[PDB]
Amino acid sequence: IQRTPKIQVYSRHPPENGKPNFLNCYVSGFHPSDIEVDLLKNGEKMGKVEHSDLSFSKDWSFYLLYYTEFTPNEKDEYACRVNHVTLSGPRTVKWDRDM
Amino acid sequence: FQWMGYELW
Amino acid sequence: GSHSMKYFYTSVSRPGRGEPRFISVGYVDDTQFVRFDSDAESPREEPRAPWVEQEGPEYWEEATRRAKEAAQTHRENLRTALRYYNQSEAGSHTIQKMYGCDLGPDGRLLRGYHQSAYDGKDYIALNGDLRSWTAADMAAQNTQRKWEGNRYAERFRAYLEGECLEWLRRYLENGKETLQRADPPKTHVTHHPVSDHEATLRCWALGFYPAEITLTWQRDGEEQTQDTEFVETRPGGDGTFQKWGAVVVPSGEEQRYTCHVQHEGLPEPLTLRWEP
Repeated sequence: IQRTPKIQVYSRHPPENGKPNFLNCYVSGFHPSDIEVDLLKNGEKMGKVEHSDLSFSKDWSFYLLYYTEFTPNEKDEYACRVNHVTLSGPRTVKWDRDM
Repeated sequence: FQWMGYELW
Repeated sequence: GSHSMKYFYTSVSRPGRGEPRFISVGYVDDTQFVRFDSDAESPREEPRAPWVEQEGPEYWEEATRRAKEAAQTHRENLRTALRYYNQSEAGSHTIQKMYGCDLGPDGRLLRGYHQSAYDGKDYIALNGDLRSWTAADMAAQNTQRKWEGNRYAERFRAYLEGECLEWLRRYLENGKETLQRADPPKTHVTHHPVSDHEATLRCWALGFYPAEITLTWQRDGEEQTQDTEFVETRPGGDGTFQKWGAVVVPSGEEQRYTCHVQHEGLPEPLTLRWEP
């Protein structure tokens, strides 16, 4: 039994251009635990990306939170790339300030 | 705190 | 009111990579306070909360000891598992275990937890009676019989009604301002046109604790499920949580929709409407 990970890329606070903020990628409901997650700016891995300690929910599905510091603006594009055994190639989810 | 004891399957 | 302490163990075998990896995390309610990673440069129980960080060296030494003990236990259980399901040692497998206690309002054990799964599927779990066990398959029945033979439910129950609750109360005392705090969600409704005939209404609730929260949409005061999307509650990264719920609405119908949000920190339930 292996399960496809759900991905949510979002900011900690309501995004304002030129205002320091925190970029988060929440990857949940996946199995097994083996997984790779990256935070990209304009298609390139960001400098300092860290993640939370591996944990799981009631249905035994794992969840991880990768995070970094970012200052949003209209020109730059942020995204989250996830590699998992259940995924046919890496899946990339762009950050949307409306979500 | 954590639980201590032998828990073998 | 009611509080809880839970421990999550994850052991993953790594054929060729040597010993299996063991990761343990501790939670008071929705706040992580400890961690243990066998792959850490110097494996040891680490503080992840300010209110547990000032515990004496004995706490961390003993905690580390028990953590490693649990790790080895899960290794042995991994082997035993390989032997139960008749599997190869060249394959990777996973053992997960969650266990804890729920301190009630009267300072007594409300509910106990001790459940374990193998490869993402239920293996064996402690029943609500705190006396009996439930085995998912024929392989888990061996373990069930073993634990029945050595009175494990009784002993672990002794842990539940004692040490567990004691430490939970201690944590709740030391982390009064943090754990017994109920932060209300900062909410607001946003509007995002899909076309010239439809537009999405998104209800935002941010920076709230604990994670428990209710968020719905209503048309004309009637509950709405159709054309709706609710995302899983997500962590803010600073100890808080977030959640938003969107609904696709015909252009001109916006003012007939209301977002309803109930949270522990809310003095009164919230009734929100798009405020252009």
